[PDB]
Amino acid sequence: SYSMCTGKFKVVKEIAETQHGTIVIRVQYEGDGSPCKIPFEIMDLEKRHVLGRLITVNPIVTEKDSPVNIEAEPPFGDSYIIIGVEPGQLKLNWFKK
Amino acid sequence: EVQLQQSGAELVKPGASVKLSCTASGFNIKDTYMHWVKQRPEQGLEWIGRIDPANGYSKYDPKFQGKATITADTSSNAAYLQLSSLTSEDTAVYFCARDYEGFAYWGQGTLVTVSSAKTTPPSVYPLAPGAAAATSSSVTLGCLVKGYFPEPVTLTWNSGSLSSGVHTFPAVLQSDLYTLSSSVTVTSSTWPSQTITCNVAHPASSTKVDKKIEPR
Amino acid sequence: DIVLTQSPASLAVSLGQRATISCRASESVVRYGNSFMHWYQQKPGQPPKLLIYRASSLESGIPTRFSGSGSRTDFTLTINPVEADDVATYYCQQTNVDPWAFGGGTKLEIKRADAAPTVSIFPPSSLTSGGASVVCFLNNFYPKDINVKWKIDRQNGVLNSWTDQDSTYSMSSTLTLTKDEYERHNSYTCEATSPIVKSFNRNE
Repeated sequence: SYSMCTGKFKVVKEIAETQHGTIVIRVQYEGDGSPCKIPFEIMDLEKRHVLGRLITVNPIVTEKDSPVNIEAEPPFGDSYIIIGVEPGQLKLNWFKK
Repeated sequence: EVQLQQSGAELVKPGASVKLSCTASGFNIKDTYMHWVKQRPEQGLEWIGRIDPANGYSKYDPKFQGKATITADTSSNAAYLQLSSLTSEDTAVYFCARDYEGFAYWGQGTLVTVSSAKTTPPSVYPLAPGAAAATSSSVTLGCLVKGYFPEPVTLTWNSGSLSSGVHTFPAVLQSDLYTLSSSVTVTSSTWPSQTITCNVAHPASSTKVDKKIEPR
Repeated sequence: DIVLTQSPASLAVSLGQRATISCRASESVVRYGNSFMHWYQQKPGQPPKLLIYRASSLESGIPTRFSGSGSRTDFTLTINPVEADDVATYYCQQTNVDPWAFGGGTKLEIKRADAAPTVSIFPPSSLTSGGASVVCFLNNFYPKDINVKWKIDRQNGVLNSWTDQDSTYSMSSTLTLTKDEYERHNSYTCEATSPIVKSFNRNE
């Protein structure tokens, strides 16, 4: 529940484009603490540090046996995604519409 | 934990279909993508296709679109592989993997031979050493397997339990019934009293064989 | 189409220095801003093993010098402490545009101290059918090749197999005679390269 994850992160599938208006990134976690919280932290092209909305149930990684699903209300324009601590950190460039 | 288990190793007559299959250990099949990579003699792997237990959608490499057809079942945690109307050399070890970013867990390749002659079980004879006690570090012995058709034979030693610093030797084909040799250099203080064995498996004929490497 | 160019065709490394391999796609593999170039390490009789997933990240639990280096469509794998463990063909695969196919591969060969060959000679089993089982797998040597003779007491009765690089190489020669050409004699020898010999008299 508490401190965020320390391991690496890895997307296992499609980053669907739900027509309601969201990206639904599915990931699997290879790391130290297995019942952590997921370090999701979307940002803009510069890093004034935030740009995007988190739509999932406020999720956590409780397995390595189970791929953590994620939903996020991105902005209809160029933008960077992010998942995981500094080393081996997912840095998706969802900068599309 | 986690890992995939493809089924058997069959021999099929040209112009017939095979139904391979992959199975789960500790993860649901809908979890991620699952494939089928093909690999022949020395012609390294060839990605055939991916499928999605979730959607149920599968895309192949065009030049494979006519043979294969990937499938899955959630009831059973398996993804299959129908490969039909096969040809004489449509022969290979057809593997199945897991990820999207680099494949992590692959299954025990399943070799498929397209042939007209039928499967013949091997003739595994144990092979005990002569006056060869002197070994700087390890006492060595073995057991021969001769005359089988589909070349897959998984050789095991004691079901595998010790410095199974074995050496398995490649097949050979003198006429049309293959031949293979074993090798197991157990410890020196380890032979005549504790029992030894030579487990042989011929997947294409559903034949496992366990042998007596008795002291002489 | 999409095409890969793994280029060392087959190299022989030391047992302590930088193994360098490369793979050069034709079209681009930069997907989510991240290039999707992965590597594999398949050994004899086993399935491939994933080294690097995205061009540079190192796997779940794989020894440290194994790392990625690469662009939108041009890469390279590396292993500095090349050790007696890394004997395999290495692969290269794409996962961006559907032909998620792999390259050709590269067969790493690691060099070793030069081989003092073990020699195991085995007589037919305690034959009631067929003929002679005369086995002599010669175990654990470095130079890939040595050749043997089978001093009978032949040609039409010898088979020799290969043993890949890890348990050093080994060999496996055999002599399959009838049970009346086998008895019509007394002593067999396994001749190796000065001459080393493993004898045995049918009697004993």
